[PDB]
Amino acid sequence: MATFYEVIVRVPFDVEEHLPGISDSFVDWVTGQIWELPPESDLNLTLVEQPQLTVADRIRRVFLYEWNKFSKQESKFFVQFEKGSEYFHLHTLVETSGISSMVLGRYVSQIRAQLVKVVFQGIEPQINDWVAITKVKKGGANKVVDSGYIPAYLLPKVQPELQWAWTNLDEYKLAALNLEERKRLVAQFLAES
Ligand SMILES: [Cl-]
Ligand SMILES: [Zn+2]
Ligand SMILES: [Zn+2]
Repeated sequence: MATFYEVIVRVPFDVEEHLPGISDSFVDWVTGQIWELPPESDLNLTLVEQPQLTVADRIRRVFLYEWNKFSKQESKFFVQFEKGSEYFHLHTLVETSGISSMVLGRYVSQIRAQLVKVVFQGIEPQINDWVAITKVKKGGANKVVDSGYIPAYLLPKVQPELQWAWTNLDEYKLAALNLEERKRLVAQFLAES
């Protein structure tokens, strides 16, 4: 099956705790963006934190576009935005094609720098390891997972942990924002294992 790298991005949004020194334009931006559920979604919008989602989507797009620069293709991805116990964060799965594991660190470092400039007005987020490549173990190699990781680990999340998801993988397009479809794929995954 298709192989992917996973980068978890903790989403900064608090001007005191995460982004000291940022201008008013940040709060104005995240406060003014209205989100609507697509017709095919069955999510409860009241459980979705829009200001954080606004930052998350921008991070996702900037990350992917920068990744495409390195992969030199429209890389396949599955990105899931979640409200964790400590941080809102993105599980960013991007296919390995065109990106060697030894150079991934430098690439992701460059992507982080781009995020700081574009999304955060040059302000460094005060969150520990806010852009982290998932490793096999501490100090180990960059973890590589296949498509199965999606239905096995990401699709099972429900609201409010699950906040939103995006993908250009046809197999998961419907599942991204549909709990019933996620339920179907999770069931299918268990049956096959
Ligand atoms: Cl967390
Ligand atoms: Zn591809
Ligand atoms: Zn998570």
